[PDB]
Amino acid sequence: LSLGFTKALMDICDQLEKNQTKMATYLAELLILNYGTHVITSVDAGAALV
Amino acid sequence: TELALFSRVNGKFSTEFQRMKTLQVKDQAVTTRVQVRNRIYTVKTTPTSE
Repeated sequence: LSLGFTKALMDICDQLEKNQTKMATYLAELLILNYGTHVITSVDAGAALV
Repeated sequence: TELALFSRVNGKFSTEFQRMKTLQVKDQAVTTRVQVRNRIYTVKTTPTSE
């Protein structure tokens, strides 16, 4: 994983250890905002014309 | 008109009237629209941005 995603996960983990669900949820929603919902494991490089 | 009296007095009278008229009109209307829109990147800010 990239540095940024790992850091986001570590932030969420440490905030979870503090037994604070409100901030953990907020950080999770920011996580899915910044890094989307699904992760792309394939793209087909191509071109198209109409 | 042609008239002859007594086989000696001749009289001729020839009239001609020509009236020509020519009208013409030519309206023309060309109308062009070219539109070009072009995207070459989408550039976004990294989540690990200070």
